[PDB]
Amino acid sequence: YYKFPKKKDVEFLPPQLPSDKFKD
Amino acid sequence: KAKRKEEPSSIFQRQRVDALLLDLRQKFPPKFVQLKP
Amino acid sequence: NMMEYLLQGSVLDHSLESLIHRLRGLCDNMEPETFLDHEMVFLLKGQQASPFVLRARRSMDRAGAPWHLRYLGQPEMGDKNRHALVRNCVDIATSENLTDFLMEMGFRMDHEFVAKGHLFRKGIMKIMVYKIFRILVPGLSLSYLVELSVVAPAGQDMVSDDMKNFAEQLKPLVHLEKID
Amino acid sequence: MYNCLHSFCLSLQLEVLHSQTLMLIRERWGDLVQVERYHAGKCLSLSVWNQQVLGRKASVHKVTIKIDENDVSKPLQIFHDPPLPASDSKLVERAMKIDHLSIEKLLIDSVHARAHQKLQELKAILRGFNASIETALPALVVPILEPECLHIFVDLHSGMFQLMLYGLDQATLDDMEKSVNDD
Amino acid sequence: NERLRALEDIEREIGAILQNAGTVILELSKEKRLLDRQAAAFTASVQHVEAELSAQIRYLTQVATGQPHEGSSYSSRKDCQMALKRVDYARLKLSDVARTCEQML
Amino acid sequence: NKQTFNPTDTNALVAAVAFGKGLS
Amino acid sequence: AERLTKSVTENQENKLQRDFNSELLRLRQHWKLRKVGDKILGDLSYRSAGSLFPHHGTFEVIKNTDLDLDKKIPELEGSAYIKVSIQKQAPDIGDLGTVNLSPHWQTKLEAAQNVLLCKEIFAQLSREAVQIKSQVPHIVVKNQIISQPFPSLQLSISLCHSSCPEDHLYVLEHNLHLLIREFHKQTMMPHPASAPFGHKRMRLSGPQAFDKNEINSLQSSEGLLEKIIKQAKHIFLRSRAAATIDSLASRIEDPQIQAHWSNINDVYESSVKVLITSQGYEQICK
Amino acid sequence: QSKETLLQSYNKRLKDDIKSIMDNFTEIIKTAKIEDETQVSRATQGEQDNYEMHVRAANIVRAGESLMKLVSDLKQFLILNDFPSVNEAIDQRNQQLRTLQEECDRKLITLRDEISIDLYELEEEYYSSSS
Repeated sequence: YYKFPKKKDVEFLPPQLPSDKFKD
Repeated sequence: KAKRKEEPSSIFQRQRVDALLLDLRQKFPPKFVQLKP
Repeated sequence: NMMEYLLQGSVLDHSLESLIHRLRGLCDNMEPETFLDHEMVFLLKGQQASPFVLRARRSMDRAGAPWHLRYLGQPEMGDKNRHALVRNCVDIATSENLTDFLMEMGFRMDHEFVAKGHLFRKGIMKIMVYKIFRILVPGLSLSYLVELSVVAPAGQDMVSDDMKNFAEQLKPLVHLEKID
Repeated sequence: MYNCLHSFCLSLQLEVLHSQTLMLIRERWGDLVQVERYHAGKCLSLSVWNQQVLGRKASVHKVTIKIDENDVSKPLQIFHDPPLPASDSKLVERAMKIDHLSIEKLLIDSVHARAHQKLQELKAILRGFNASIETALPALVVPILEPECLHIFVDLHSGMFQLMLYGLDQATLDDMEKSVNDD
Repeated sequence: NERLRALEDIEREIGAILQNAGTVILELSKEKRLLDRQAAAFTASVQHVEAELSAQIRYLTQVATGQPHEGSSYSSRKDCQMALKRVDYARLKLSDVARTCEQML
Repeated sequence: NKQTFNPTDTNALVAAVAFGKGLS
Repeated sequence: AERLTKSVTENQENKLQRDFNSELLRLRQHWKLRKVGDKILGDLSYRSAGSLFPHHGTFEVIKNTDLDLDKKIPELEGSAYIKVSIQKQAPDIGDLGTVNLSPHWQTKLEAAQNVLLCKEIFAQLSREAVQIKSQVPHIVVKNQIISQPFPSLQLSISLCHSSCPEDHLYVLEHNLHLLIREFHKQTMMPHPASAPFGHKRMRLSGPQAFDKNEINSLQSSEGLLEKIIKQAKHIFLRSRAAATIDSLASRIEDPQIQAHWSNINDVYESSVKVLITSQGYEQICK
Repeated sequence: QSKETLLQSYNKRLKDDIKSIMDNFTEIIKTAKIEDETQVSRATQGEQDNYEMHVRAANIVRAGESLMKLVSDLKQFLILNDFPSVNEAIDQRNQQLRTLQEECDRKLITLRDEISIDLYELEEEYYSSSS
C-alpha cells in the first residue's frame, strides 16, 4: 500500500495466521 | 472478500516459528522509520 | 478379583425396533447376531441357610464351547458416588462335566425359565438384552429386559462415569437400577 | 540485511529439525534410544547411542550442534563422537557430508561410519590371525573353505553386532553373540 | 427411501396455496366462478402442512452423543477395489501374452 | 404423544429376576 | 408465488448437481452421517478400526454459479505411486523417485483414503527398526526399507507423492491387506459362551490343555517378517526355475528334462513335478 | 444436549408466525371501512389509514409471504436426518460388492484353470522339442 506507511509503534511479531479446523 | 484474504490451511504446529519469532526484535532493535517518501 | 455392574430395566414389546436400532449402530463393526440360551439355574446350599450363586445358565448354541457360571450374589457395600458394584468371578468347565459334578455334589435347581434375546458389542463396556420365556425343556414378564453387564478388576473404576453417560444417552425407554 | 536472515534462517532450520527428531523418536524409536539434552534453544543436543542396555563399552559420545555466533562459512559447525577411525569414504559423513538434508541423514552417517570402523577393527585381528578374508558394503565376510557362507553383520542401532551362519544350531550362536558383546 | 420420499413430499407441499390464498375474498366481483379456492386452500392446506411438520418433528431422535448412522467404516470394500485391481492386472498380463502370441505368428 | 417406556414393567421385571419373590 | 416456483423448481424439473438436499446426501448416504465441528461431517480416517493415529477432515460444502457444478467438498493433500525395480545396490538412500502419472469430489475422497492407507501402512511397517536384531538385518531412512536375505537382489518397494519380471503388482496388495488383517484378528464377534468378550481360540484353552507350541502359535508376528519370507520364497522359486530351464540348454544331447508345476501354490508352500522323460520313449519312467 | 427441543421450538415458532400472518392480515381484507366510526376525522384519517399499508398492512405481508419458504428450507437443511436408525441402503451395498468380488474371484479361478490347462498342454509339447 502507499498512503503514508507511518506504521511505527512496536510489536513487530504476533502471528496473523489461521488453520483452526481439526476439533481444536 | 470470498476467494481468499489471509490464509486458508495455515495450521499451527511449526507455528513454533512464532515461538522463535519471539526472538528477533530482541536479537536485534527495530530502527525508527518516520519517512514515507 | 473382579467387579460387577448392571443397568437393569425393561421396555414394551412394540417399542423394541427403534431401541435395538439405536443400540446397534454405536460401537459394533458389522453383522449383528443373536443367541438362545438354556436355563439350568441351580442352588448350592443346605448348611447355613445362605445359598450360593449357582445360576448355571449356559447357552444351548453350537457345541464345542464350554459351559460356565459367573458369581452374582451378596451385593457388598461401598461404591461411593458410584453405581451398583459387587465382587464377581468366572470359571469355565468341561462340556456337560460341570452339571455332572453339580449333580454328584448333591445340589438342587433354582429355576427353569429361559430368556433368549440379542447381544450387542459395546466399547470399553458391554450390554445385553433378553426376554423371559416360560417354556418346557425343549420348547414371562413379556418385556425385553436390558442391562449393562461388564466385568473388570478394581483398577480405577472410572467406568461408572462412562456408564452414567451411556445411560444419559440411553434416555428414552431405558434407565439403570441396582438390586437388593 | 546480511546478518538478520542469516542467523534467523539457520536457527529456525535447526529448531524445526530438532522438532522433527522429536516427532520421529516419539513413534518410531521411543524409549529404546532417546535422551534429550537440548536445554533451551540456540543449540541442539541429542543422545541416541548410549548405555541403553549396558552391553557395549563413541559408545556414549553423542552428537550436537550450535551456531557459536561465528562466520556464515560453516552452515552448522557439526560435531559428534570421535570421527574418522579409518580413511575410507573420506570418513566425513560419507555421501551426506553437507547438512540441511536431514538430521536422520547425519545419524545414519554417524552410525554407519562407526560400524565400518568396528568392522575394520575386527578385520584387522582376523587378517593378523591368518590369510585371508574380505569385506562388503554392510559388513565383512570371512570364508572357511575355498569355494557364500558364514555371514556376519553389525547392529546399526545398538551394540552386540549380530551374525548368521546358514545351517543349523539355533539359540546356540547367541552365546557367541553374548561373549562378543561382553569381551 | 422412506425418509427421502417424506422429505420430497414435504418440499413439494412446502409452497402451499395458503400464501396465494390472499386473493380469494375478492372473487365476488360479479354479483352481490372459482369461489371454491376460498375453502380448500384458505386454511386447511396450511393446517395439514403444519400437522405434517409437527409429525416429522417428533421422530425417534436417534443421534444423541456421537456418530450414528454409520455403515461402511470398514473392511473389504477396500479389498473389493483391490480385487478389481487384480482383474485389471490379469487383463494387462493377458494383453502381454496376446502380444507375445501375435509376435509368434 | 406415544409412550415408549413402561414404568410398571421395569419394577416388575427387576423383582422377578433376582429370586422367586411373588411366584409362590 | 413466482419466487417460490422459480428459485425452488430446480429439482422439480430435472435432478441436477445441487448441494441443496440433492448432492450432499449422495456422498453422505454412501460414506458417513451428519457431524459438525464447524461444518465438517464424517472424516474418512478409518478410526472405527484404525487405533493408530488420528487425523481430522477439512470438509465444507460450497456453491458456485455455473453449469453442472457440484458441491466440490475440500480435502494430507498427497498421492501414492508404486513401481518395483528392486535390483541394485547403494550406500545411502535419500534421492528422489521417478514420478510419472467423473465425481471430482469422490476422486479427492478416494485419493485421501488411499494416501491415509499407505501412510498407515508405512507407520506400521516403520515400527520394525527397534526389534530383535537377529537373522534379519535391515535399514530404514525415509520411505525406504532396505533389506537383504542374501546378496542377490534389492528390496524396499515404496511409493511417493505426485505433486521384464512382473514383480510389481502382486507385492503391494499383500502388505496392504496385512493392516486390515491385523485389525480383523484383533477386532466376527467373539460370542464364546454367553458374553465373556474374548477370542475363540483363546476361549478354547479350556476344552483342551494345548501344548506350549500351540500356546505360542495362538499369537504370531507380522510386518517385516512376512514380507521378508515372501520375497525369499519368490526369489528362490525364480532361481530354481532359472536353474531348471538352463539345465536343458546346458545339456541337450543328454536326456532332457520336462517341467511341471502345481495348479494350487500356497503362500509359503508350493510343489514342482519333474520327470526324467527320456527322449522318444515312454517306458523309461523309472 | 437436546437439539430436538430447539428444533421443535423453532418449528412451533414458525407455525405460530405463519398463523399470525394469516390472521393479522385480515383487518382490511374482509371490510373496506363502509362506515365512519372515527370520531376524529373520516376524510383525512381514514383515507391515510389505508394508504399507509406499507407501515400498517404491508409491513407484515412482506415477510409473511417471504419467511415461509425461507423457514421451510432452513428446517429442511439444518435437519438432514438420514437417520432410519438401520441404514436401509447399507446391507444392499454390502451384498452388491460381495457378489461383485465373488464373481471376480470365480472368473479369476476359471482363468487360472484355463492358463494351467494351456501350460500343462504346452509343457508336453515342450518335451517334444529335442533341442
